[PDB]
Amino acid sequence: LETGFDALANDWFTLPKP
Amino acid sequence: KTRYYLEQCIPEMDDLVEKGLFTKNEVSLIMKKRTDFEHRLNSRGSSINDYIKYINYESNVNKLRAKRCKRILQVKKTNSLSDWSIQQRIGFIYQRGTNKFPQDLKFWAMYLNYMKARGNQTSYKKIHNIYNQLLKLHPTNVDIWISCAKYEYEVHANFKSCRNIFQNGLRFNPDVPKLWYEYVKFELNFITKLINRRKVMGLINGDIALTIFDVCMKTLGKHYINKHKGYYAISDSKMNIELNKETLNYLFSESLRYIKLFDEFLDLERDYLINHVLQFWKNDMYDLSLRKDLPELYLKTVMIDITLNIRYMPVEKLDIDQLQLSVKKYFAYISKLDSASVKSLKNEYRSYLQDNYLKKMNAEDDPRYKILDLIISKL
Amino acid sequence: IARVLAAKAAVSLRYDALAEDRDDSGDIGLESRAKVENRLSQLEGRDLRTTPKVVREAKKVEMT
Amino acid sequence: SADKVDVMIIQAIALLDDLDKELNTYAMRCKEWYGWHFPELAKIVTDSVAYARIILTMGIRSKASETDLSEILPEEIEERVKTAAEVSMGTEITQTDLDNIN
Amino acid sequence: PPPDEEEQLLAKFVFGDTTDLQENLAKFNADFIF
Amino acid sequence: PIEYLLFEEPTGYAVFKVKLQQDDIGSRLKEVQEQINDFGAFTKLIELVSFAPFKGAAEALENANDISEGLVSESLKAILDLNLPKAKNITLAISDKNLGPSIKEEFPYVDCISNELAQDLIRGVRLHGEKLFKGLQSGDLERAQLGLGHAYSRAKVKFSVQKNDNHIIQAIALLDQLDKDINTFAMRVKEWYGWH
Amino acid sequence: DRKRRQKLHSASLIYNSKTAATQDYDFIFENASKALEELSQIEPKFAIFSRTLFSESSISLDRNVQTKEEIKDLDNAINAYLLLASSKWYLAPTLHATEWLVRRFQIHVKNTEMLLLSTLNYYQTPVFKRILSIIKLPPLFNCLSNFVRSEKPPTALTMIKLFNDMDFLKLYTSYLDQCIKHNATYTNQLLFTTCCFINVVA
Repeated sequence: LETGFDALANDWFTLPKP
Repeated sequence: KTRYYLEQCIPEMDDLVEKGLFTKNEVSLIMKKRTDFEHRLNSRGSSINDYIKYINYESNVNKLRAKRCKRILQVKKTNSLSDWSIQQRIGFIYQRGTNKFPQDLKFWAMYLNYMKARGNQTSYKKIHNIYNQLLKLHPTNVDIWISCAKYEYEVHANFKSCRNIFQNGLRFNPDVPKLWYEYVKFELNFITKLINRRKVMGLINGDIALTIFDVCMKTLGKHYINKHKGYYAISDSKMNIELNKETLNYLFSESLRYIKLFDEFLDLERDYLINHVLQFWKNDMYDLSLRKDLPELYLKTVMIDITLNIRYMPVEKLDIDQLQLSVKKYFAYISKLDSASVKSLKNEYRSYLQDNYLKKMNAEDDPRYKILDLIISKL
Repeated sequence: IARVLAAKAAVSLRYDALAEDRDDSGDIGLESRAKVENRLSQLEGRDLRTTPKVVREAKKVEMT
Repeated sequence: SADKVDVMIIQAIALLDDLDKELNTYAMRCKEWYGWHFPELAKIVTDSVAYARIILTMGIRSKASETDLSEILPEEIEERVKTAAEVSMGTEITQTDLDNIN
Repeated sequence: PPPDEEEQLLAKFVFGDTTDLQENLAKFNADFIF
Repeated sequence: PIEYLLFEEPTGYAVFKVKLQQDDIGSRLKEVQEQINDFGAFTKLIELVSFAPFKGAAEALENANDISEGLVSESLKAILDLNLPKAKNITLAISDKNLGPSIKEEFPYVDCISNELAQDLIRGVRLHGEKLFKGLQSGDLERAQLGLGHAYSRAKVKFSVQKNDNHIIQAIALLDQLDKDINTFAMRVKEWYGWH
Repeated sequence: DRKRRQKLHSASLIYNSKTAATQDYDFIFENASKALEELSQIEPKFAIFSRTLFSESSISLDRNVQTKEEIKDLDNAINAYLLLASSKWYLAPTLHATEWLVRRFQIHVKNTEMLLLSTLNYYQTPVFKRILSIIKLPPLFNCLSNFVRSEKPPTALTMIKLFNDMDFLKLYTSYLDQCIKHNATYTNQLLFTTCCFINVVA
């Protein structure tokens, strides 16, 4: 059985201004 | 509440000064560094690296205390609070760190490795609690499920518990082929040890895995269909056929892995186990016939069947009758295969015989060599 | 730079447009480019804000 | 001399602008037409050419699991489209529909 | 008896000693680096 | 008497543990209600113990139908089995009363509660959402709802692509565009080759 | 106090003020140790600062709590480092390696003149602009006060004005003397040094 867990240890709403 | 942690260390410090291991000036230095770490952990922006640093610092203090015990006290263990104080404290930091940052698998791994090292101090029951809590937070990480499965089958050799781990893990993650692979690997390991123990018993005086294989094949197929389809079904018939083909190739590669797995276990009847896998693929699946729709996969199935009887026969024990059976199988499949497939199945079979038997036999001393060369020529 | 670049563009453009025996090299444009870059360099090297100078306070000295 | 006629320049620059406009309209049609199948792509990948290439590499959201978009997209973008593919709101399309969109 | 070298290394980290550092600063000869 | 809380997300099932039981007689008092709104106070009441994300889009739709009908999915049975201790009877807070009988049948040792105290806790979980997961990967709840909403809705309606006529609209808009551009570019080819 | 700590720790040559305030000495030391090793490969002499200026015990060394004799030895080691780093400021690791000295030893506050003199010829490089922001200009370098926290880098003209001052020339003369004795001079230094000296005559 192999586990890496152990190895893991070590704006849209603005109008144009005239 | 940083101060409340500070009084908890006072009884330890008084013990250190009382035993004479550490001077008041030195003990003051220890308290100053602990004070900084306690502030760091309780402040905003605290990270797991702060917990690791404090754990590392406490470990060094434990080492220094131990050597000063033999150096000054000249005793292996002084019966006082100082002996188990650091070890108890380090576990407390781990508990706080894991609770604060359940995401970090790195800190969980250090927590388990640290305690498994001190098996005497930390009972295996507490280890189960950590594995229990970790599994709840991350049920979908198969690596954790195998870790407690592996730990309880090696350290404790409790096969009953380890089976429950795999049963529970597969329940949460039935779509991960890796977890099924390891569970079968565990299953065959138990049988091999059990048979070896039976062999030892006589000296001093498996199908179950295939069922796990079969259900693995079905469930992985379902989830692979659930993926690649999303919320909705696929209307077009041609795509649905392509999805069926994807599962077959996906499952066929997965089954091929189990075929490779069987080879490792010498004690078990690998030919019997492999023949069941061949029988599984002979059945029509998802309305697609391997012979018609996926001849390339069918050819590999035919090759394994042809070489099944002679796969594990050593060169020394090669039986001519068994070889004849292999060739008789090979000719039978040719009559039912297309010309292109026959040439492909042909070239593979010649290389198999040449590499495994002809190249490892002495041409001058073995009479079987001429028969093999003649068969290879005639094939 | 737009005023300078436009002036040098006309010089280069007129060389291109009205040439009986122009070489396809761009030598006039290249030399014109160097002039505009030199104009840019000195113009950019300018500092509009006045530089402050080293203050030298003649601090009162009383004997000890 | 055939190499010193300006009228090619005036036509080429006019043609270049025309190609930019037309290519833009075809790109919008592809985004809307293919957006029916998978509407989330346009927000992820804005470039029209990169958008079209994703269709060519993978025609259906199902293919997103195995198809690799490394040469078209960076790593972080290519995984975003894969996640979007399965959780998309779009509907399936036929090969006949797929062929013309390709 | 005097402590072992490994024990001194542990003590240096545990007590945060900097005397060994300060000695290196004093011995620092610029000509050697150049 | 509530110790565990079951909250269903589009991404998966989340189970919480109630650290402090808020006052029941004083539930309607303003200050206790304000605690639900405030994130800092809310963490003191509950803590996340387990989260089981759905494997994919298909599983989410299947459990949405089951949760809609008050049924216990295989995923819900697993997550409760791993979380709820065997134990007199463990108390589980569930939003839907119709789901209680189904949970009881699967687990005789759990008694489900859906009173106003439970609803307040369920309401608080919905308010803070991803903030309560302590960073654990829950994707994004807004986008997950969007995809699941279309899936849930279209399943009941039985919508099919065959009804789709948007292909016709796109084809017509593309066809006349092709005719204009075929004509447009062809004229340029005459102009360009007209010189020669 | 906290406010004084915020200003001192906020100063950084690699990171902005907000991120800098969050960082810790151990994190900064880790990057500096890796940077020095890269510098050590480029030039062996950088390794000598590992035993002294980039040691682990240097993390616990605050400059405030020593006597005068330890400070002068402390200044000497830093002054030597700035000389070797002078020619490698183009390399990225030098910036990371110098971050530890700025953060641990506050060289921008104490050894401000030495730092500026070493990096004079990098006036147009972005690193010099960042130095100006985090450094209080000595009386001689008042000409650069305009460009402190400014978009435009110092211009070549303003460099001449700093060199035009007689007192600055004496200061630069001494610094240039130290390089000649240590054979630490390099072409880019000579190019900038000659140009300023030639322009000052003009």
